[PDB]
Amino acid sequence: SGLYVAAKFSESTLDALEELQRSLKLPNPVPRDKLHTTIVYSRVNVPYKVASGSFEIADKGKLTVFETQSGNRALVLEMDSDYLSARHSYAKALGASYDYPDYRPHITLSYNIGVLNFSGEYKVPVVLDREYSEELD
Repeated sequence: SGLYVAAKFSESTLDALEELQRSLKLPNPVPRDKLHTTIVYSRVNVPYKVASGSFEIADKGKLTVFETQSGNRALVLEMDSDYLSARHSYAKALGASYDYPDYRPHITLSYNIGVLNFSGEYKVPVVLDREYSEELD
């Protein structure tokens, strides 16, 4: 099948992301166990080696709406992360594909904000706990 890789976060990072969701009163918030950042979304599978260790990968981000393929207005925290961009480029160097114009690392915070709008720039220590790799439907 395809390949999906994402990063999961430390307990302190998850606490900060849930605080952001609660403080903004977001509808349809992503559950704590589901918070993540996609690295690889490839229709082809390659032997990507998940990372080992834990460390900070971003210290800030900006809110943006990323429409989903079903037409939902999802709200995300968009980051500039040398680490995540380098891991995406590692997957590409191994042969993975990414059928979108650009890779823009982000953490989805709400699945669907309806007609609402949200704007902001946030300081959040984003600490990688682990990466996971799995088959993509």
